[PDB]
Amino acid sequence: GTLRSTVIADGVNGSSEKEALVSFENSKDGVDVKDTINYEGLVANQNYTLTGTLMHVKADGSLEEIATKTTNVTAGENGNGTWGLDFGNQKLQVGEKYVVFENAESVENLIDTDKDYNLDTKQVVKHEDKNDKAQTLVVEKP
Ligand SMILES: [Ca+2]
Ligand SMILES: [Ca+2]
Repeated sequence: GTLRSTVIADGVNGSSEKEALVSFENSKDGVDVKDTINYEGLVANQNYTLTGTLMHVKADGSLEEIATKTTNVTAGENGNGTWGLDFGNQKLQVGEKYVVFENAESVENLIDTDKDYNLDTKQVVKHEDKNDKAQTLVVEKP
């Protein structure tokens, strides 16, 4: 299973090649932060707990949690599709970089890990890549 993500910051999307650039003007009333999560290789019609974390990237490369959103979601027809997380309006600061991390954990056991054809382990998929520009926003200087 995989998760991929796109941050949408004041209506500006991240991409693999370019962080979402949020103008200082846009940031003055806070930054509306949403995230769309493309999942593949999950189990069709099964419930997952989806956790998104908006991380502030500090000068030393360490991360601190700004916002967290947890939803209860269901995998599609064929175990693939898109979920969303709306973090709402966030008070993000000029010159700073923020990145969205995502985790999905099946509510039930979905994996047999000991060849007895009984399910014993949850499926866990994560995307925790602070270098993924598609998940990254930067607040620009005035
Ligand atoms: Ca704004
Ligand atoms: Ca088993």
